[PDB]
Amino acid sequence: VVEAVENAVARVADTISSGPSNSQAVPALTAVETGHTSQVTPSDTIQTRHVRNYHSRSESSIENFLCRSACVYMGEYHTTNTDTSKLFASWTINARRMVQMRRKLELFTYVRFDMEVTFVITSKQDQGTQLGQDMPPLTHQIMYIPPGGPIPKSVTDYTWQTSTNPSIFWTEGNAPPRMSIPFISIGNAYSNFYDGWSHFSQNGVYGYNTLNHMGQIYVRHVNGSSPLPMTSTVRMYFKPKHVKVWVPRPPRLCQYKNASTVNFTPTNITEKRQSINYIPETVKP
Amino acid sequence: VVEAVENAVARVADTISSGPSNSQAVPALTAVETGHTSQVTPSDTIQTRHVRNYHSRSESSIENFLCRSACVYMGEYHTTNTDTSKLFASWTINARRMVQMRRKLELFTYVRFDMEVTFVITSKQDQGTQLGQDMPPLTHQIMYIPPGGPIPKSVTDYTWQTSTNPSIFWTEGNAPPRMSIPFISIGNAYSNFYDGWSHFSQNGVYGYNTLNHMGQIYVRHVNGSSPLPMTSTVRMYFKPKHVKVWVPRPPRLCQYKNASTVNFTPTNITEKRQSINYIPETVKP
Amino acid sequence: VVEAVENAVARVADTISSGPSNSQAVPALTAVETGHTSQVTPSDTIQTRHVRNYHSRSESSIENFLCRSACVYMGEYHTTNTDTSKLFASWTINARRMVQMRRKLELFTYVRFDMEVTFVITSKQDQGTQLGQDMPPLTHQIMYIPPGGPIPKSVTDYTWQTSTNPSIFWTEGNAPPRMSIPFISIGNAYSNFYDGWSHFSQNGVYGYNTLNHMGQIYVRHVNGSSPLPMTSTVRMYFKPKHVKVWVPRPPRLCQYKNASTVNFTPTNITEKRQSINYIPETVKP
Amino acid sequence: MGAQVSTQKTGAHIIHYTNINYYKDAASNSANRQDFSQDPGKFTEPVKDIMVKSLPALN
Amino acid sequence: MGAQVSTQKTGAHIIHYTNINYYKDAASNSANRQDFSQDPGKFTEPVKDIMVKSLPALN
Amino acid sequence: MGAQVSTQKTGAHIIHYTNINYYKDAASNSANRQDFSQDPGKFTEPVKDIMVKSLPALN
Amino acid sequence: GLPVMNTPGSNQFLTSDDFQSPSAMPQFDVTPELNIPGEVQNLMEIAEVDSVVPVNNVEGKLDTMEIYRIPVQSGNHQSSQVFGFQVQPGLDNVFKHTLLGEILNYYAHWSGSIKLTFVFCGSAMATGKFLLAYAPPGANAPKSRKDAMLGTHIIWDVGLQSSCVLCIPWISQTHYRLVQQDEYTSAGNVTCWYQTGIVVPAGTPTSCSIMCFVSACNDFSVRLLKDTPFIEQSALLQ
Amino acid sequence: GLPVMNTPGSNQFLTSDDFQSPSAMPQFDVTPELNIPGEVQNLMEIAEVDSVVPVNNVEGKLDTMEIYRIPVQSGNHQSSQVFGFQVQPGLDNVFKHTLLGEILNYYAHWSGSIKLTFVFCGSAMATGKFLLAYAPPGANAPKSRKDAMLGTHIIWDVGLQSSCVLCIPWISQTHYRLVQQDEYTSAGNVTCWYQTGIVVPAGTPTSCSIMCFVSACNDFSVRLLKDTPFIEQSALLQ
Amino acid sequence: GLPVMNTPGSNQFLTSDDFQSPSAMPQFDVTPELNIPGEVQNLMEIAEVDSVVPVNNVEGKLDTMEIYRIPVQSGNHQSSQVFGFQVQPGLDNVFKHTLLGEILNYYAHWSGSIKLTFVFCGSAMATGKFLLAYAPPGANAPKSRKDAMLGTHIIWDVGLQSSCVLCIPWISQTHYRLVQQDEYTSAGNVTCWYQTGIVVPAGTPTSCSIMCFVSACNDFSVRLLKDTPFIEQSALLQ
Amino acid sequence: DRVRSITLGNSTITTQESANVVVAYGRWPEYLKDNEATAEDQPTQPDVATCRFYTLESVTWERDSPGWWWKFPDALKDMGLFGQNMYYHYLGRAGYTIHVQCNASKFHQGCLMVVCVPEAEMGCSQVDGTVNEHSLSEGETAKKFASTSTNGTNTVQSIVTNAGMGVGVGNLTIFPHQWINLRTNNCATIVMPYINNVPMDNMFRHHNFTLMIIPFVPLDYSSDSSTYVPITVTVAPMCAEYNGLRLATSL
Repeated sequence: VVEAVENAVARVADTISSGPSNSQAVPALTAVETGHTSQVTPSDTIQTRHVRNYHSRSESSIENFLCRSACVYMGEYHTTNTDTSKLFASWTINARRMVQMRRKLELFTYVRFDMEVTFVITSKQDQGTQLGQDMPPLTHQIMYIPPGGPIPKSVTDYTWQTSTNPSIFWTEGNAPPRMSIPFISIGNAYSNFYDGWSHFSQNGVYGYNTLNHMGQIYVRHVNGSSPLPMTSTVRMYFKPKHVKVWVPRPPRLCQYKNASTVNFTPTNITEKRQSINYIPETVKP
Repeated sequence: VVEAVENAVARVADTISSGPSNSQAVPALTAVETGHTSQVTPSDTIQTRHVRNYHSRSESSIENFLCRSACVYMGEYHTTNTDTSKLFASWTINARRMVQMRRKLELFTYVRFDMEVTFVITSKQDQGTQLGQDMPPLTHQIMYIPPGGPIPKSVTDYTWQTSTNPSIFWTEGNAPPRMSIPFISIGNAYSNFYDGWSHFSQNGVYGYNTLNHMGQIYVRHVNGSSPLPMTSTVRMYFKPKHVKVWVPRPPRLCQYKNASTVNFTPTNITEKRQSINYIPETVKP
Repeated sequence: VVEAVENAVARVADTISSGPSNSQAVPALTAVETGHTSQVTPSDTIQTRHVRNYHSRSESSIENFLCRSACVYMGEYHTTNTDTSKLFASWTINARRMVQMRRKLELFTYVRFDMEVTFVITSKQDQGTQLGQDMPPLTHQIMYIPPGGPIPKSVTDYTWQTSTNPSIFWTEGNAPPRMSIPFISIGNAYSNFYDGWSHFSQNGVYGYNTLNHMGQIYVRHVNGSSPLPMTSTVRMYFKPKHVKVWVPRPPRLCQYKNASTVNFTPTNITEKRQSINYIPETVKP
Repeated sequence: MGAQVSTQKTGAHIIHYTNINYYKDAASNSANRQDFSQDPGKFTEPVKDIMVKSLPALN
Repeated sequence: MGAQVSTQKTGAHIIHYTNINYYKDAASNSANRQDFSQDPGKFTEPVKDIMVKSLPALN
Repeated sequence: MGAQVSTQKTGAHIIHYTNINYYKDAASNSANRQDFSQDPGKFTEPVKDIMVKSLPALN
Repeated sequence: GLPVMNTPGSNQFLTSDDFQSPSAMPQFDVTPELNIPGEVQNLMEIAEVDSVVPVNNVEGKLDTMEIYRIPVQSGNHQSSQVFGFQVQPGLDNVFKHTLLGEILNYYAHWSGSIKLTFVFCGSAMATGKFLLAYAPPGANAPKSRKDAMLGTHIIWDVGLQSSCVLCIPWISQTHYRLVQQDEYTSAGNVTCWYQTGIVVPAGTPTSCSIMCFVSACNDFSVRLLKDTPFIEQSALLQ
Repeated sequence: GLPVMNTPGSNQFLTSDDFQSPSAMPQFDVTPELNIPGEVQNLMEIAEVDSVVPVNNVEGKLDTMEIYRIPVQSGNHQSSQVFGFQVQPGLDNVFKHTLLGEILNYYAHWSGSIKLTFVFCGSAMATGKFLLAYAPPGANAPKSRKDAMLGTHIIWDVGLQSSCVLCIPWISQTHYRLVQQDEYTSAGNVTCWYQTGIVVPAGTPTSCSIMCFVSACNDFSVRLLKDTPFIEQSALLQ
Repeated sequence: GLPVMNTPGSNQFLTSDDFQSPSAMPQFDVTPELNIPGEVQNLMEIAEVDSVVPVNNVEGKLDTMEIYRIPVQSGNHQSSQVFGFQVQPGLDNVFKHTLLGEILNYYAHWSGSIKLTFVFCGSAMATGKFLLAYAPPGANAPKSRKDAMLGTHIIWDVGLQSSCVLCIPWISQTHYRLVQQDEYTSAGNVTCWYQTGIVVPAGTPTSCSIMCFVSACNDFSVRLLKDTPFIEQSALLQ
Repeated sequence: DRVRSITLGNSTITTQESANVVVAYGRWPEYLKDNEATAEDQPTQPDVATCRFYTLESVTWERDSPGWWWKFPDALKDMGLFGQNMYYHYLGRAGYTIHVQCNASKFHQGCLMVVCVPEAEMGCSQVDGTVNEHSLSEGETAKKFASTSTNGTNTVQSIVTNAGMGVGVGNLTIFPHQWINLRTNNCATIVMPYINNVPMDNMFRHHNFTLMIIPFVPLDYSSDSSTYVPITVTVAPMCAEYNGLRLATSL
């Protein structure tokens, strides 16, 4: 069986031919007080020729705009140390620490989508005086813990049994690991802004951290080895797909300060020029 | 449901059989002054046999020509230093620093497409006298900041909250991160060349930098760790898709000088030979 | 809309049942002098049973034979040196330096296809006495320069503006970069062998280098950093698709000598055995 | 065998492709890159009474 | 289930494939590699009066 | 939406898949792995006069 | 098994690929979809909305509302020019932080027509007429009303309707211009002059101000996605 | 969940793959498409356009317009050859930087016929006839008009029409030749000779020049994409 | 946006994947396709072509044409065996560098029937008859004509037709055999003997030679692609 | 077949030795339509006061002349009512008809290339520098290409072989063009539509296209033939539209 699926191409409007006019129709006179934006084209104000326009608005749809991978977290962890908390990495899941993807997401109030997640892991040797040894390939474990699950205390804790938590095992020299996640929220859509509190007495925690609660990630080395110490760095990449967004907002002007708040320092509207009439001259012999 | 989609194969023209001739038709006499290129085939000047040609022009279409990944940026950043500006990497987005992709794009005046973006991150140990330690996997964060958003000042700045900016979190040892971007420009198509100024007085900034304005990228380590310092390098790869291009141009002859201008040093048209008649002899006993 | 596309499966021929014979038909007597290869099956020489054969020749078609990725180039470059030519890598594009893919391609005289290109970049620390520093993620730039474009002189040359050349920017820890290239040749098909010269006097340059002329690749670090030096290696992988090939040839017997010529050292036809009758005995108690 | 055939993105002035789904969950499918609808009047003309654009806005 | 089935690139002298879209945005779809149109007369013959090619160009 | 649905490679002795094209150029499409044609007579029987195979080759 | 051969591009991570991947949560049951008002389907729907342009971006006014007002007054001021700027919707300081500018800075190429709406915010007893002119590239910007009247212009009469639209039509040799505009893809300039002057009766303030809004027409489009230069950080957790 | 098994090629980055990927900007609304003149759909449309060939690439002329002119004159010069070169459209210095050559250097294989147009740029009172000849590979290049007349040739008569076309037809044992041509895939040579000579009246300049244009026919095609050797850098920011 | 979840295999580079990827040259116009003779669509078309087998691969003859000739002569030589070898089309030194062998060494599994053609290259006045025999695995190779006659054989009579075909039919317990054959997937042996002897008149050379060609039948196929062990390098630029 | 007449407004051009007419990409100029507009005010269309032939000043073709270029618009900003409509509006839009004339006798020889280049961005003779607008254009006066590499500050790198753009000059035939071969014809004519990535634009800030005249075969003559041979350009706008009326700008 084969099924033919049709794809409607969507191009921009053609401009029509127009001639001289002398009448009572005033397309160029409006009133912005109504909250309405004028729908006037060049053919209403000047004389125009007919043009057949073949341009398409395909790369500005929301799906093509948001469906690319971006880094959201980077972290380090060791194979040998004297701290036992630096032997594994762990963090809470969100998209608020890297400013590019998070400014791109905050153009809208609410978003809903599935996700594709990729990891990029690299290792390196720690600076020691005596070098020289052959080491077998390293293996890494990534575990996702939804809220309420037990938390590892070390790299040999029983919790890495991962009986019900989903985990990834990977070894260096292969393709980067990848998996997809569905839309997981107790609400009908994700919320990027929340003008409210956590306690009914209008106090407690304000803003975004009240609503996310999506678990944690833990990463470790599996070998448990290496008399000479090594160091690994893990980077995580998000890619949304099957997207829907609501209620657009003005883009962020000020620089970000931290991952919890919308706090900012006052910034200008733009940079200056000489005077309200200044023109740069570019046609000179 | 299944929908059958048909694909029209496009092959080159067959050559037809032709015999002797003695007439007033002069297909070989033309005039280039008109700006017209002659549409003559071998069958108009010699005697030919019939050939059925099965060759296809499939690999020279614009989409197959441009839909490959190319490096556009590489940068370094540390986990520990005495500068606090070398702890993260940041750059402005364009495709003008690596000459291969940028010469390929400049065959046309205007281009419009969506993009697929991939990142390749690697780490290494800094040369120290004493080596030997085990380090946990490293995690990296990539944030995209559209123009107007707040700018990070350090690796612990509040702005990595990434509440509205899109970010990627990644850990080493996984597949490289990837995401897709739609066609984001305030114009109807991208512009590769701009023969104009920024100020109405015909001065200010000339050329390409007047029109791009597409934000920045920031990258950091998430672990905040590593008593022994490490160094990471990030590389970015672009791949355009769903392409349209207009107004072809002659290919760049001179070498590039910088990323802002079209400045060049005068170069020759080609290399020399002995004389206008020189022939290399290759049939000798 | 959905369109159903049908795929014809292609299996090998069945063998038919055959019995005893005594006639003047002589299927086993032929003459090789004609240049013709005999089309005889077992059913023409012995008695056979009927067999229904379900085997398919699917993995020996040209597309499945050639559509895999192979390494074609590897190169090194530094972040800090005293040469300023070892700070970036550059090479001319071909598929003649790694013997596996190039022997596989040379089974045919002419080939035509699109390409998928992937890059794998890794970094490492240079051996120093004092180690220990944290380095931010590294970013890399890859630029493609078609023939005639300006050539970079350093890692800070204006030519990395990449205004018209296509480039890739990438950062370590992400998926490997990838992009696709169409069929780019001034001829109707690629040429693997050329028994001719470059000058009309039958001298000059002989063979393959006369016809390829497909540009160069340049790669650099973007950070411009690292008081302690690092070293990166880049590897490039080709994968052809939408293939067509003509005029098959005998496979290469001798080992390759260089990337320009077909030069060789005389080799044997095979290895020896004891005598024209030698049989290894394998049924012994 | 549950195959979908649809047209490719080309230019203007053989062109279709085939897809099979391998997994049981729809969150595993690839992105929907070929849906192009618009409704700008929701943001540019959100008024109760219609405005003709050749007539005055008031009076 | 919204499946597209289309023909594969083969030679000349079982052959179709299936695609499903997984994402809501069309910018997530894969490239359109199978559209082959041409219009060379736009660049090689951009003249107002037609030239027959068996007739003289002038006179 | 321009979807192609085609059959999968199975054995012998639900089975189709879906594809959508995302890009404008056909060089971005995936490989054509399902086209299986043959024409061996071009290399094994390139003679002007036909040879029957039950008859002698000469005389 | 089945014989296969690996091509270039195997085991790479391209950040704009489109493949299938296994689910880490098999048979998860998602929350039903709710019909929330204000759904967006294309970024061009946002760029077609008017936003206020900071025309008066001179020293000392970059953080006050005075950055949005254009000053006009009564008396003989015909020889004085009202305002002027270049047409660089993603490059010029005048246009780069508006809605249209912010959308364009995510892209490399743009094309289409541009709408500028002007609103007079004086008293109900003030009268006047203005000339709004757009000049194409190729010459220097006009220095007098006589020069400016030769290009594409409109004469605005202030009355019961408060707003007048100047439409800049797409006049270009290429199909697309660069968002990072250079001299090759320049687009021209806009200037304003007194056509008659402002007349008021006694008891009214003499000075008035004008405001300007920018938006995109229905033939507008962009392409070639890129990262924006307006947001940046120096470390994670920002 | 569903049982699965990973095959070779997992988690690799191939730079010519074709997959789906998630969008970083869900429901972004793009700028509408504009109908700009001059849209290109195939690279072969550019290679079918004539461009001028630098036939006179000898020492001392590599940066002057004299590199484009072929010299001819009046008097008895029949024993002298006018010009000659090899047919290597992507390899020879004569053809490598033209439009056709620049397109071919992105590819590895080419095939098809090639058009050479010759234009006489002398006075209106000068007369002459020339012989334009193409020889196939297998012998050395001709040393006299008698040898050259035996291959594929045309006799050009100068008159009211100024231009004559020599069409080089595809004569090859293989379907494709290499862009980096070797001795195995050689294609031959082209030569020009005086058929009668140039005759002028008194009061006219004696010396004249000829120009040559190259383009591709409608059976031309290329394959096997590669990087070009004409552009290069030594560091980023170039 | 749309909620998603990443599965194992994300961000890996598998060298035999099949995805879509963005084009680095949008709207490039390729050279038209030409109809070149000799197009190949399947590797099995090459393996069905005869090629000469080096049966005489003994010491001192590995680089001469004598490696291809099988010697025969007149007189009483019935007790002497003519030739014999194992059936290992990709493993034995006798078959590994022929066309069929070279194609098989890119694969791991093979199946089908095999054709061996024998041509007598003596004088027109010489007569003789030979016995060509194939034995299945399970026993040692025959040591006399009486043993060899019990397997699958043909009696070749030399005459006006010069060539005789011995067809080896697929007799195996498994559907496929290994290209790297072991004792479990052995296939047997082939031997040749004098059926009567060679008879010549006076004035003719006594010694003659026979040649052998190998090719594949129309039920032949291979699978499981791999790299070949016949080509290798010690550094780049080779 | 060689005679032609073109009428626009109150102006007419006749010619008796024309080759043909080039229509840039098969597209004639036309007005902007309603489904491609973004600016909302009613545009003005003067239609005979602006759409007519204006003649620039002539140049002298000498035996060693490298060539000339002009920038459009900004070469017509002091031409009648087209220039005045340019000074009072913010947005303008127009196509053009270009006509180049150069006649000589049947005893002269020479060959000129006439080409229109959209978005011709140029480089400075100092590679670590930027250009200014005086070096790009002088209005109705032509800029001159050079004979060798140029030096000094603030001038454009103008050796003819690179066309001041870093390309090969023999490839400029990719753009709309014609030739004037002195033995064949005496005029060239090109019809150019509006080409840009946006539907309208400001005419003082952006140069839409450059006109280049480059001799490939120099001028030659003998004993007592005429030595003075001028070249003349004439340009007419078509389908001219303006938007955004305010007070007149001042350069």
